[PDB]
Amino acid sequence: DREQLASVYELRMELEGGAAALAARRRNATDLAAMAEALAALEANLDHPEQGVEHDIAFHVAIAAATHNRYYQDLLQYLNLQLRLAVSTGLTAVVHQEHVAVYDAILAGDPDRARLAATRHLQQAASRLRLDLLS
Amino acid sequence: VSAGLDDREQLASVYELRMELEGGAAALAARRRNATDLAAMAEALAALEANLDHPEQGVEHDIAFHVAIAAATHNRYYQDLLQYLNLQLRLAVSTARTNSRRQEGLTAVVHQEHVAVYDAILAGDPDRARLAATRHLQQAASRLRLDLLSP
Ligand SMILES: [Zn+2]
Ligand SMILES: [Zn+2]
Repeated sequence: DREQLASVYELRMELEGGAAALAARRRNATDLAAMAEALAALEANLDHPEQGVEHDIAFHVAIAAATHNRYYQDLLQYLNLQLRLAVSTGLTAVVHQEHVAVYDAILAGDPDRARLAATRHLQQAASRLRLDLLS
Repeated sequence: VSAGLDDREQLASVYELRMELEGGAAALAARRRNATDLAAMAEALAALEANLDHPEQGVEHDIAFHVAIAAATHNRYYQDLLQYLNLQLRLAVSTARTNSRRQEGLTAVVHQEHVAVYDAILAGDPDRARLAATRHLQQAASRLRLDLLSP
């Protein structure tokens, strides 16, 4: 059950790393606005965790839309939808640091740094979930 | 052309997603492969090796090799998505294409790519396995584009 969930989390981690790499090379000015407006809303709502969830979804969705691959986006959306349904319940600040490193790498046009920023965000998040469920 | 630009763009997108999934599967397989996984990859590879002059018989073996790697991830979700994606239909057989591919020696080039993934997975080396699996998918998409532009 935690390992049925963990199996989806592993697959999402691989795909999200790839999405950031494609987004690093194919991002539009339109793609940059959606990631930036989601990031600014995420920065505004640091003291309201419940409002921030919509923005984190919007930020990852903007990276997925920046791939310009419909098949890739549909699979990422389906895995993301499955994970939200399965896990129904400095956190504001450390997650913003991880969220910002992906955005800078994508802004730079650097695919390798983007993949590692996106991968590190998923790994640190996974470590936070494992430990929360134990206590 | 056998396929027009929008069919070529959709196909390249499908290979692009397949490329990323194969790279993740090779890395997972490199770390977690057990004695039963090594036997299944070796057996499919031996069969592909034995059928270099018969491209027709090869398809079944190619699916078995990619499927054994997906099993070696030991992630049921990844394995099942890959089993489904590797049943994908391939480009139609043509007398002209079959004659040019033999002169090509396409099967030997492809065997070296299938072989580079097995060697990396056998060596318990994840970055090497991911690099070989991604290269296999990139070359296949590139070969497929040239075939769609040439009939
Ligand atoms: Zn996030
Ligand atoms: Zn193959």
